[PDB]
Amino acid sequence: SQLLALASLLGQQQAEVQRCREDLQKKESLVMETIAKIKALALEHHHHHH
Amino acid sequence: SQLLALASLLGQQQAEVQRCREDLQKKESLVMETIAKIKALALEHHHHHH
Amino acid sequence: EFSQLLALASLLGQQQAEVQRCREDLQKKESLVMETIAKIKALALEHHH
Amino acid sequence: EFSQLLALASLLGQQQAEVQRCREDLQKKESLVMETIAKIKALALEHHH
Repeated sequence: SQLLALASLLGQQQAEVQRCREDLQKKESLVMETIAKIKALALEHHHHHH
Repeated sequence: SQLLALASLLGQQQAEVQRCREDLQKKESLVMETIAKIKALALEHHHHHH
Repeated sequence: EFSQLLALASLLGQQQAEVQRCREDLQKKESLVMETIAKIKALALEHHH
Repeated sequence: EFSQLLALASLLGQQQAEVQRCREDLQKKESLVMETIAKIKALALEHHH
């Protein structure tokens, strides 16, 4: 039936969405670690002088 | 110093980003569960007849 | 009878619309972060070169 | 000397640009999912009403 083809395609397309989402969340975590590094560095330059 | 104010603002703004991201990921998981329910239902209607 | 599937498809549209709304909120909040980052970078460039 | 901070700020721009590129990819792949969902819903509406 056409339902079988669409359900198979939906499962494959949803699997591609999850693969893309997991790759995106990893790159988002990399951005967060970089931002936290900039914040800690700015706090170092502040408390070092003052 | 101005570095202290910007670092404090950055930490607060980054905290708001993480709160929004965690809320978004929960709503994304709800979409995934609904899609998986539609796929399983379409497979039921297929194998029930055929 | 596909009433349960149609009810889930109707709910999916509401859920997806909320996801896109939250994604717009995340973009605006991330832009504010990058605005503060640019202020920190401009301060760093002044006292370094 | 803010060389380490400036180097991290330069890396952040590359990382953020990749995040936005991946978000565009996710939107296109999600739209394909919703296209198949609409085909399933149209099939369901035909055999239900």
